[PDB]
Amino acid sequence: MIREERLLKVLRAPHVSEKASTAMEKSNTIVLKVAKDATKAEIKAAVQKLFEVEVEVVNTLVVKGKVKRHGQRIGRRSDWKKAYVTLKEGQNL
Amino acid sequence: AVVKCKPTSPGRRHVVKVVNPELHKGKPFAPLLEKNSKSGGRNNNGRITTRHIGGGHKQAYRIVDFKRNKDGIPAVVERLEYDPNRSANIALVLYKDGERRYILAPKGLKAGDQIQSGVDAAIKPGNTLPMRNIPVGSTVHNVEMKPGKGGQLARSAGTYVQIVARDGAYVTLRLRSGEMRKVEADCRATLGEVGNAEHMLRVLGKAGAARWRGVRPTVRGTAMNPVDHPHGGGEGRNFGKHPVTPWGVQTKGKKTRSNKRTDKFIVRRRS
Amino acid sequence: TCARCDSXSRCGAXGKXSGXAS
Amino acid sequence: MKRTFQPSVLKRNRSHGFRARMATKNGRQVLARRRAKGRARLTVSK
RNA sequence: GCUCGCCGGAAGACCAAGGGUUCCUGUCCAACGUUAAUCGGGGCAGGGUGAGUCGACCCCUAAGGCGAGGCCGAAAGGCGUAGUCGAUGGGAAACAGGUUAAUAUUCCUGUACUUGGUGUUACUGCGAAGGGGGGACGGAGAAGGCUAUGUUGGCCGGGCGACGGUUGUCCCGGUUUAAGCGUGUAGGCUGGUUUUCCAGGCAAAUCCGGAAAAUCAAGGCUGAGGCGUGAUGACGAGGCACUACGGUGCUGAAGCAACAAAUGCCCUGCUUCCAGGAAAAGCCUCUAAGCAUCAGGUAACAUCAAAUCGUACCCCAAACCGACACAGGUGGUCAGGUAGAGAAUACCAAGGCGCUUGAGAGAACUCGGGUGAAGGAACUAGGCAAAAUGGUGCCGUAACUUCGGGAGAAGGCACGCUGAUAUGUAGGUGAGGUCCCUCGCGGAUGGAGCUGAAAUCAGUCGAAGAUACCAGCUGGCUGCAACUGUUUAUUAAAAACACAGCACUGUGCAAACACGAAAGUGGACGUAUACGGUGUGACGCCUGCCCGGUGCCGGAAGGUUAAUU
RNA sequence: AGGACCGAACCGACUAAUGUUGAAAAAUUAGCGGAUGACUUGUGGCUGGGGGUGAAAGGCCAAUCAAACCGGGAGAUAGCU
Repeated sequence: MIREERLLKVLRAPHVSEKASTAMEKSNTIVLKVAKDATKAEIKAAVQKLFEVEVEVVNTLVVKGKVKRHGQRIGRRSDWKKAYVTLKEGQNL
Repeated sequence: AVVKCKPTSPGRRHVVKVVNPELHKGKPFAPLLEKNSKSGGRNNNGRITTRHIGGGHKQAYRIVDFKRNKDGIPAVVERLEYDPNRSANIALVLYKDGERRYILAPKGLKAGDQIQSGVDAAIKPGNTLPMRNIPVGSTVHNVEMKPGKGGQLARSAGTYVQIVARDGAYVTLRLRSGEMRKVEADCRATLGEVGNAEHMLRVLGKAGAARWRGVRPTVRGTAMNPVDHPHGGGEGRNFGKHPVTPWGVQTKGKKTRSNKRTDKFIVRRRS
Repeated sequence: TCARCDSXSRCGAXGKXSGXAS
Repeated sequence: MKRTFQPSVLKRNRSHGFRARMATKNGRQVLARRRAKGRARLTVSK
């Protein structure tokens, strides 16, 4: 479930989107942006081996890319993957 | 026997049903059933090769013993059952080693009768023995054509084959059609008429009774256009041809037997 | 387009309907 | 009224999709022509 | 914001399909919106879709597809065995409350459940792709038991009325609570248990089946709902301080019964009928090869794991299919009150809308309707269209008939409200109390309370009591077609096509015939009481004469006659 | 019990009127036929062009059918306009 190069390739970005803050101060849930193929075990192992915190559970969803246009050309943003990582009781972030 | 229907509606006025109260009023014998899906008259090219077939009620196949391999082991009939796959009834019989089998039900057979196959069985209806061990002049059914193949002649609801002579390794058979036919004498056959002799007495009464047997409507050729049938068009009812098939082969009188390898087997053709 | 509309022409106007798709 | 095109993704992909064209000589020739023409979409597939 | 209007078996709610950000928020009004636009399913930007239990993926198969080898075919290719795919079907498990602007059986609280891997105490015969059981199944009908749900009464909270009256036998609102766990009921299937043998289940088998003795009558499976716990909780009409008007931290009363009742559940049941009603796995059970104080299984508990994909929003629609923000089309589920037989219809509740141009005026004419003097089909191709009939109970009903029909023939009478029979009757449900008991989800006796048709008599109001909506015009002669059906999608629904019946003809099975260069497949896992073709068209009476022509069947004498030599 | 009777959903399309640069390239309104069956419907599947399928009208086979559509022969041919 674990090797350190993969764990450094799992996480991309802390997600700050005003449901993230409500989840942090209500449900003790940090909201992260992860790779498109990162499973729950790899996200949990990367959070424990990279943030030094301890994890209850990881829930994941896939966000579908939004279409933006210019003229006859229609472009599409990338799909990405959002994670809701619930910590046990204690935390740093 | 046959019972009229009282004409309480059109479509009951002409119905006559064959009632047999001794048939089994329950589910069939589940080890001897298989799946039997309809074709609609379609072959492996998906083409209609036989017309006027399709629809009808679901059916399960009853594996009926035609070979009668269980020689010497006695069998008692358990019960007579309805078979949707044929015009006759069938009989679940019980051999003395615990094996249950469906056979064709002959004429006077009911529950509790003793039947036995083999070379040295009795001579009573239900017993199967070769035709070199049968008195010449008796009515037989379920008659094989090759030794060991399985019975093929007189399987219908009330038919019988009468052995009329024996010569060499052959017996001569008066088939139900009117045809004298030489069969070998190692071929097994089963005594008595097969028992549903009032099956032809039913009149279906209505079109839906033919539709729930998988018989689609038949359009006459003279009701079609010239591109569709050789019996063409015309203003009003015109026929004006000689009557042929949809493929132009003359019907109403033209013989179609061309085999030439079974002419050594046919003493007299039918009439 | 395809609505027809005459008794019998290839394409006229006509409020009927078997002849007429331009 | 009831129209000509009643869409279905399973029937579309089983009738005109990539595995269906690749399954025979003539659908591979159709895909060959669609590559020779410069089409961005060989089949529909989505 | 307040009034009015419309839908309410939908124009409300949730999904599948399909779409693909249309969802929410801020901002903008050039273009799009058949008008204006500050608004928007439009432009710009940001945010939003959280699962061991839901669905997919997964195990298993149906129709059908591909198909190692194989068979066949100039080539390409076709068909098919073993297999391997293929849901529209079969297979493990979660509910209730809350919460976001936008997600919820996914997040939080409470209470759960299922299957694997591995660990510990014991009992030990374990083992599959094979054998067996089960899974596992039709239409229709009828009765019983319930429940969802509704009504009324009791209780709790609030109200004593903008205008006659309202402390009353008055008014308004609420009266909700799941899965799981235990109980195993109304019912339904079933005769259990031991021992001995066997030509059957490809081999075996303690299993299934068969046979024979011995013993016993309660044993097992299934099964709604009820009850208890779940729940010392949650929700809950209203109030405490606040406010950025939109509510949040907070407590929070009663939360009971009786009756009516499904098309839902028991019920894949029971009965009956012929037209005789999937498959395979999971599951249980038995052994072959293999191992037997080890491995493997079983009962209990701990511990880990249950991945990946979908989840926003529309979904009888302005988001799908129709070029449109198009009077069209589109499968499933939920299914309240009053009146009614009813999912009709009429008015309403929850909820959702007033259909993206209005303001006037009140000509001809067009459309959709209402009424109409006297006459009443005189109109017209033709009573086309309108008018008219219309409900339940009861009385009564011709010719003809295939004895079923005709028939709802025709024709007619009563019908509202109130009181009495009866402070609400017959009927339905069924408490308290007494007794019995294999002792509970029982049986008798019982009859309270609740609900409640139709009738008869009398009275009374109006022109009219089936008062609206809803809701047969009837009779007579006759042609064709027996009938129910089918048909020219988009000018023809018919006397046409079909049809049950009848007949003729072919077909002896490796069948005739059909599709196919062929292999092969259908016919058919059928076998002349069957099958294919052809014609006629229920039923009653019948079906006449002609074999010269053409076809077909039979015959072989003679003539004529090809390839070959 | 019944290809039973009446009648909603549902499946159709008999008559009229409207519409005919339509709201609609076949509908709307009002009446109408069937409505337990030879019924209807969802989902998947098979049949392919001289071929399919057809309770049969030359009907249907993607708004096209006395021989579909697309590409090619192809700049067919045209004593005709």
